[PDB]
Amino acid sequence: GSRRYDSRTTIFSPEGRLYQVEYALESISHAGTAIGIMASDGIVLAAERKVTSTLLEQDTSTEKLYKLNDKIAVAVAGLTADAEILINTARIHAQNYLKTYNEDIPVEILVRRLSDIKQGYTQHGGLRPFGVSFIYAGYDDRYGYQLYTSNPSGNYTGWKAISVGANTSAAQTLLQMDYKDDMKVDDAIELALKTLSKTTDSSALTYDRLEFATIRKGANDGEVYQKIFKPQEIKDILVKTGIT
Amino acid sequence: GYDRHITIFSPEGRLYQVEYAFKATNQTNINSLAVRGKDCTVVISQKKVPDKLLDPTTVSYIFCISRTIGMVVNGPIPDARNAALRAKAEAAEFRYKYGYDMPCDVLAKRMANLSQIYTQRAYMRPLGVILTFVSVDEELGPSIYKTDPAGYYVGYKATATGPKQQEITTNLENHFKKSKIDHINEESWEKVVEFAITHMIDALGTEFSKNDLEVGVATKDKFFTLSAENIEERLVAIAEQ
Amino acid sequence: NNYDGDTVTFSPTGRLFQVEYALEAIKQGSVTVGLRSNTHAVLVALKRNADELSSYQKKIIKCDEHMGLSLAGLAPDARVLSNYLRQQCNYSSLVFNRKLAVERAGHLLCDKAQKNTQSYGGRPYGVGLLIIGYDKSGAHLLEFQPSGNVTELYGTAIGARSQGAKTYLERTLDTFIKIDGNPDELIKAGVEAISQSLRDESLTVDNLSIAIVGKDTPFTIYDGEAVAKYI
Amino acid sequence: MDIILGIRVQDSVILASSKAVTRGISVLKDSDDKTRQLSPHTLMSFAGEAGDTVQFAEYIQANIQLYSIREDYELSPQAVSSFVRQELAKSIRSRRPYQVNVLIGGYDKKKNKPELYQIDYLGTKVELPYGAHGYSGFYTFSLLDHHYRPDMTTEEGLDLLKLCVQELEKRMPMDFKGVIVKIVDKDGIRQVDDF
Amino acid sequence: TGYDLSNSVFSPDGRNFQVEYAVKAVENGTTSIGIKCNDGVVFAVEKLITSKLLVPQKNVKIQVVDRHIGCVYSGLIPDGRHLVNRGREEAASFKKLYKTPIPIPAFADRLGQYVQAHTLYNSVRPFGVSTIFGGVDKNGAHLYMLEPSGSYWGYKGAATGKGRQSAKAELEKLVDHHPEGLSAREAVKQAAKIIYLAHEDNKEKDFELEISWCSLSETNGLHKFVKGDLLQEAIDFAQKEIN
Amino acid sequence: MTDRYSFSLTTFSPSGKLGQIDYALTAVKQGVTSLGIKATNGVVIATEKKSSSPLAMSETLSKVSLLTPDIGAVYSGMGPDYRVLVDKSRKVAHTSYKRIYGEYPPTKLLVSEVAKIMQEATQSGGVRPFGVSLLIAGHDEFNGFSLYQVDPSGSYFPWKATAIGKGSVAAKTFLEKRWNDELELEDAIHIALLTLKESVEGEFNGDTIELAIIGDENPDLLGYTGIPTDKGPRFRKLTSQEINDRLEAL
Amino acid sequence: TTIVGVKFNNGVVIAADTRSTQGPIVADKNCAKLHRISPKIWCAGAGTAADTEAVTQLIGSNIELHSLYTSREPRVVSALQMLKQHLFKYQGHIGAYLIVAGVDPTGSHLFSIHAEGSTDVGYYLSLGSGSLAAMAVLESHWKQDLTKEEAIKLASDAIQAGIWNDLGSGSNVDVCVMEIGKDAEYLRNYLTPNVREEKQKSYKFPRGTTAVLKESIVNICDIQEE
Amino acid sequence: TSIMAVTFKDGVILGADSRTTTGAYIANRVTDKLTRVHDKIWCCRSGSAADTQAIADIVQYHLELYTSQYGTPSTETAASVFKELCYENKDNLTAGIIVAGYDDKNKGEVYTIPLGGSVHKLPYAIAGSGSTFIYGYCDKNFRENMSKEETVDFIKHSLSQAIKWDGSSGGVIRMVVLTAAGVERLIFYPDEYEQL
Amino acid sequence: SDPSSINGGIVVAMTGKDCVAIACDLRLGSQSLGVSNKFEKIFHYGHVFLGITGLATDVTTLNEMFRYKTNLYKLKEERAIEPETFTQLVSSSLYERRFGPYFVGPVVAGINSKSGKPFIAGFDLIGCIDEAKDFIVSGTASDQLFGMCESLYEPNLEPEDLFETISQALLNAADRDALSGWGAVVYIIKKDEVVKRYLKMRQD
Ligand SMILES: [Cl-]
Ligand SMILES: [Mg+2]
Ligand SMILES: [Mg+2]
Ligand SMILES: [Mg+2]
Ligand SMILES: [Mg+2]
Repeated sequence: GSRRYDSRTTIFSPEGRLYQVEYALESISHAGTAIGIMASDGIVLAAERKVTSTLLEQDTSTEKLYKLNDKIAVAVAGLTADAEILINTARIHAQNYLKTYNEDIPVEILVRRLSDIKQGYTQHGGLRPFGVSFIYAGYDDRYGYQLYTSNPSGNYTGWKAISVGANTSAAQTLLQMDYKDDMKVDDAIELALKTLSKTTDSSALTYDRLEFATIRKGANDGEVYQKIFKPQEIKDILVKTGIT
Repeated sequence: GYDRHITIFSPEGRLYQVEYAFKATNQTNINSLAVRGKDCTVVISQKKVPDKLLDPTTVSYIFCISRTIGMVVNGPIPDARNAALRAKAEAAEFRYKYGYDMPCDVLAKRMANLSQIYTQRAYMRPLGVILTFVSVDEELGPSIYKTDPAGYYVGYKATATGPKQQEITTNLENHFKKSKIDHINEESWEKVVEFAITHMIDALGTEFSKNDLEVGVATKDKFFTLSAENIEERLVAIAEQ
Repeated sequence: NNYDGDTVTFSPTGRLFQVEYALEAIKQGSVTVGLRSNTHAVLVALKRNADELSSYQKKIIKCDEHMGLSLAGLAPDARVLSNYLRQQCNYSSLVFNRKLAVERAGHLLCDKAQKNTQSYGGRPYGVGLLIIGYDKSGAHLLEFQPSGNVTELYGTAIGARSQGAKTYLERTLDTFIKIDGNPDELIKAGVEAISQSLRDESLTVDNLSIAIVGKDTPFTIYDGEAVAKYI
Repeated sequence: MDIILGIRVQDSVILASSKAVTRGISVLKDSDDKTRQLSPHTLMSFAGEAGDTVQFAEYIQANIQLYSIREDYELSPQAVSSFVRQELAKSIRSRRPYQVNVLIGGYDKKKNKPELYQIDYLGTKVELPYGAHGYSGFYTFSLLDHHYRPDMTTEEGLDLLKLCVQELEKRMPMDFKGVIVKIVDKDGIRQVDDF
Repeated sequence: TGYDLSNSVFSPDGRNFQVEYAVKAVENGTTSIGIKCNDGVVFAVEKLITSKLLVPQKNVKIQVVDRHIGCVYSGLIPDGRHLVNRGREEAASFKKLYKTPIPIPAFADRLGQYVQAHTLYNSVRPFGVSTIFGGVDKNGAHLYMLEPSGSYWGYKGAATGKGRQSAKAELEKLVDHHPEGLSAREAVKQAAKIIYLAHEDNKEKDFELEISWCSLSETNGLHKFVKGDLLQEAIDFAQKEIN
Repeated sequence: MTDRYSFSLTTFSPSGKLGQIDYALTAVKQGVTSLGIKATNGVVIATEKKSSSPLAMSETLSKVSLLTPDIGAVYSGMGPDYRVLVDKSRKVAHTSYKRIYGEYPPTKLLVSEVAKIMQEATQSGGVRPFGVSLLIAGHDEFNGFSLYQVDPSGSYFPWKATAIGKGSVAAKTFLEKRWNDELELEDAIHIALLTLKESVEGEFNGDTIELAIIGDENPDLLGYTGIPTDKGPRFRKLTSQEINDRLEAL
Repeated sequence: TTIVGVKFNNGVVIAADTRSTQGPIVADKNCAKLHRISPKIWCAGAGTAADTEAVTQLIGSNIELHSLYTSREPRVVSALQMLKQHLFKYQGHIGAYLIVAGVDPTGSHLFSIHAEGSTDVGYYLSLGSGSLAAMAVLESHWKQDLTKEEAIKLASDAIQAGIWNDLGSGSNVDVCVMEIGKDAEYLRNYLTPNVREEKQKSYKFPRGTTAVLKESIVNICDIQEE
Repeated sequence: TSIMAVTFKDGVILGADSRTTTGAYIANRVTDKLTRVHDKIWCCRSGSAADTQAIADIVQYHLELYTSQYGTPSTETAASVFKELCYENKDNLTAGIIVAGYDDKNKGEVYTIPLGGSVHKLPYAIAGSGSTFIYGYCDKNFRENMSKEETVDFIKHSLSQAIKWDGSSGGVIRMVVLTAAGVERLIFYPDEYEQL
Repeated sequence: SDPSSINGGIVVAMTGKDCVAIACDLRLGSQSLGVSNKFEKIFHYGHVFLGITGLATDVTTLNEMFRYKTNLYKLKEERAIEPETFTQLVSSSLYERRFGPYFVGPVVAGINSKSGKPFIAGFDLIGCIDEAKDFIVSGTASDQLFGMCESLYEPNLEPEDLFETISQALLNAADRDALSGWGAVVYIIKKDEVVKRYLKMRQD
């Protein structure tokens, strides 16, 4: 019958690895690099769009940076379509929590929920896993500014600075070198752009190949603002930091 | 090489099970033809009864789907009857839900959508049949719409199906290149049937007796099949000029 | 070979190998005999032990006051099928106040076994059954195969070395069919029949299992010292 | 059950609940505690239909304790009260609704403020300086409207509560066998054993 | 290759090999026939006597559906029983909704669609039987034969099993020598002869003949088994023709 | 019976490739060329009506389809897969939007719904991916005119102008030289016809070309008068004659 | 509520009053009771106002999808069949009483529909609390072979009878004309015979009349930058 | 309602009034209660108009699907389909239907299906609120094998009386004739039948 | 027993020249017993304002439900929902509970950010839309509000004049209803400024 055609997506190898998870991670390593850096006064999210065209409408385009709510955003590395499925689920979970407790969802609770959904696809159901790695940038009043990552296995970890996608080994070494604990957002903006500029597979880093976002308490008094940078604003910050 | 057993893509972006279903279509070794008149739509098909123990009256590949719609099938009879039963059920349900007779082109689309599903869902196999639906539609007039195992369908001025479809197709093409009109300019359906049989004789190069053919005719508000004696009268008129 | 992975696959010669493998489990099982006259029907079964400390596996199961069977093959499968027969005998008595005909019981067993030979995921039953009974048309003996094939017979045998007993019954056909109104002589004929299938071992007091049903005799099973009279 | 009262003062929330349990004709018990600790700084008192009251209270308690363990964090009184309201708002359109009214007294350790929430079985929530359920408010609110100040001490709150209970014992037809009084503040929950 | 390992898979020819393998099981079975007469139908089947211990006349093979339809089949006997059980359900629901007993052509399609459905999926196996069936309805007598593929047509005469070629030839002679038609009683006699003649393909073991019929004049359009004197008369007629 | 294929038929290979999606894209590459161009005051989508037989009436086969009054779609790849996607897209525009908000969805969100359907055929049990790439053009009040491409994976991207299918690589280069941000709709139609001529072998006229625009509101195509706020559909399919008129000024 | 439908030479006209009520209170004085199922199929509803509007939009939505699926302009008989089967299923609990009219490739049609699923055919129909007042006018002045101008006149006269004589009806007359081979013309407030007279007095208050405790600016803007 | 069906020499004729009622208000004075479920199988409806329209629509669907598979259904078969719906849904329906049809083998046949969902084959049948007043008249005046003209007169006179006494009945008398020759509709106005 | 008058309360909305106003009382009660004088019945999602009267548990539930839905709307649409669109969402949401409804009387008020056009709308408990040019009323003193609005209202009132008109409409209506009062709030809404004013009124 049908058993003949079953790939068995949720089995261990003789070495105790999950075949499909490992292969999904291999897919993600070819996606555009996304970087997250956490500072004392905010968080930076920087990401590289994959080899674009002059005829792509950039100002209405979004493939890397997504808003989950007013306090939490994600950077995507992998299959965009897979990511949007999970992103919509995460947006709903955040609203479910807000309706139930009348408080904005703590960052870790949202991250754990999405990660558990990824885990399920590796243990039961016989379906392929989601080929997506996330960087979560968020703020809540318990832990303040937070950075997390999750991958197709459903495992998640916290970070001061982190990269996903292509050239993570090179990117992580550069971040480990220049990152300091007392760093500020404006310094972190410069570090993120400098790291992408050195790790990119493109010839030069220009405004049309980037997506950029900051989460600042640089919002008038005790509150948090998300800023998804416009094409002209990415062009200006590239001149300011002296990359173009 | 399990991409050849179920309906998933091959490295060339092909669906082999669909392609092999097209081949099953010619297993009966029967050719069919359909044309449009001013007021009617005619469909003819070869009839072959190879066993003397068979009851020849039960051997048929033309189906009365509804009062207005007829369907001829190219392919094995089990799959043909499967499609026939479903088409009959769909036409009846349509009339119940929407209060008017299901149009020929709409039924064709519906059966084509069902066929498309078999090409995408793995547990279901394609049906090895090509379905030619005929009617005189109340809005569009004389109509021929044909469906295949890929889920493709389109309207026709005229059409042909079977092992020798190309010969019949080119013969019909040449006639419409002369006349420069989209139909047979004839008042009666009897003469449109005579046109259909004549041009099949020309294209295949074979003569027909009354038991070698099977004819279906669609007029305003009814589709019907001809008896052997009705076909005989048609054959006599062809021979007498 | 390439066509024995499941029950849903015919071989190029039109064989169903999973069903044939299930048939093989019966041949490994211990011998059991069935025979009947016009008044009575008898089951004789050679029980098999694991070793000298162990008990002898029971072979005969009662289905109703007028019906029962003996098994050869997978014992748990016999339990499933005999349970189904108990239910069907019971449905007939409760709903219709009617004792289930032995022939109809065979038809029901055939249809239950068939469904397991045409669907994916399942497997055939791995047991053969000899059903005896007395109903409104007299004594009956049936043979069930897990292929679905059920056959009505005067006498038969299934299991290992069953061919010896089957030939003896084929010779004695004219004699034992006439043993009317004499239960002891009909059992004697069955014990003599099953003896044609023994090698190295003989019929002892905890080895032999006998069952009988008839005109004025409810289905009863004899074990232990109750069969010493026939040894 | 019967009378449940609440008052929020400067630095604490005080909940008072009756001790009687009556099975129609007889008073089966005169020492019943109509409250459950949901978290170290959050207390819930309850009254309504027999059985449903304790079943609901313990169900809520189990859920908040589960949250506390999972996150290693105590939910704010506001968050707990919202969770409770949703459960009752869900319940009111069920096959058989929970017939339970609650008061939630909590001390918010983040804002350093006491908070009192009143929720009825429909899921009607209000934050109040003082509250009650059933007929309790009909007797006590005129006294609370007069004497209440937002800057009252815990001792002044207990005294105003005594005046309320005295009025209840005078004008109510039912003998509710006194009240158990509990205080919720920055240090947690404690019971006043002489009242 | 591998196209023949799974049901419902088209081969590069456009063939379903699993269905073709089911036909092999049919060809391995005993011979069964059907004859359409003037006002009805006759069915007959060869029953191999495997042993003396088989009770004569007891293991009945031909099956009735409703009260006016007879069914006989060659191949896997259990598969045939399963198909008849479905047929009995189909006939029951038809009569329940529409009152009239199911017409034979209507009944034919019900079996046809059900058998065809077992060629659509790999989770099921095709039927290992060819079924000859028919009876009398409001439009007269009808005889059908249904294959593992779901294919069926109407017949003047029909045969299947190991001795089908021999039987078919005998049936073809009857069609040619009787264009006006055959009587019901003649058809019973002829059916006995054809089974006896077809038994040459199974000559090792002796056999038992089993005949049934539905006739407007002889059985009032109901299905009945041929028994006693009429059966013996047919056996005598058959034995006389082989000698 | 029962669908016993509850497992994924699209899985990751050791190299991280999703084979079935790649093969679906290959099927799209074999498909007939279709394109889209965005102007300041409109959007144009176009393709070739590759007729399978001259006896076939190619007007009965619609490659350019109306999804909503202000949104249209064209494809390259497997026609039947496109047809069922158009049915599903038309329905989801109502069920998940119009029956909730009382208005038609904006282009980007309808695209998002179609993308979701295509993503699920890439992960769900017992199914293959859709063998088509879609180009969806539309207008809405707050986003203005827009053009989107949707692939078998479910991924979608916004374009100023683009092409998919057979001769897409050459067509995209042709569009890069001609496109600017000051184009009027008539200029974009002219460029569309010039671009499409390169990938067409045989006849090139109004009967072999299918072309539609998202432009001004057409009150003449509304079917009723009396409601000032209802001004008619922005989607309009050009006639055979209208195409031929612009082929003389070519 | 008063709603009517009248057949004429080359089409059909429907009309309705513009009063919606909650018990004895007028909720809206200029209500729109003429609903569009499709461009040339319109219906008017009486009974539970949410039901008539919901059932119209559901069937209208499904009719639009059907029209796109079949590549044909929608038919009135389709709208009728879909409405009646939906309403029968809900056994009258969906309180929608409708007059359905329109033109399609088959011709011009006029039907009405009771909440429990029953339909009828006619040349002139009326529904609602003012249906008896309207039907009295229709039975007095209807003839075969009415012109467009005569049918509009008859329809609005029938609504006026409801307006003036039925307390459940009032205010203005809305009309929709559906002629064969033409666009359907929706004539909102075709008649306006109930304008309120000028009041005797202005009730504009001096500024500062109302006592105020607290004033504050409400932040409707999103969280700001910098 | 006043409805009836009568078999005669050449086939069967159905008759009905045209009055539909919600209380004392005549919601429709020109109703068509003679309903076609197949070419030569029609029915007369009485009871809830919603219920009888729903049932008749479903039967028409069932017989249309029957015809596509098995050819023209008998009148007995049509009656059985009506019965199945009326019997199995007896708790939720208020419907009294008379089924009339013409075969060539069976000629004219009449089946009546009252409230319970039972079936009764009869030479003629009467139903509806107005039928109570003409049991006496119809029993005295019905003969088997009447001519077409005699049967039209019998129905015209019978329904005339039913309309005269039953307030729920009225308007025009509609009739449908079912014979080998085809299907003929007849209508008779008040000025005609009131003077009988 | 009647769910729509257990808790009490009122809402009123009006249009003016380039502005809208929406106002409500502050009472929550358990029939005769006054429970809270701070129960506000007007909520806002972006620049769209929603007032809700009726059963208080449903008022709270629906506010939470529309906050939920408008938040997801904004994330997907990348813009704030407009009054016309939100009105349809309220109608849809109420009708889905046709045979088990929320016992409420919602009122929408706001200015379309693109056209600048003032907008108001009202609903019954099951979703029917009332889109009046002048004013909308809701609650246990809706009769009283209809009487005040019908005489006091005139078109094209300036923001500061409209404040006086709507305030006097609410106050005098509430004083003739036992289950309304205990405070009041008035929102004056212009295209890019909204002022909120608490009114001084009798506390019985
Ligand atoms: Cl479809
Ligand atoms: Mg498939
Ligand atoms: Mg009267
Ligand atoms: Mg008051
Ligand atoms: Mg008071």
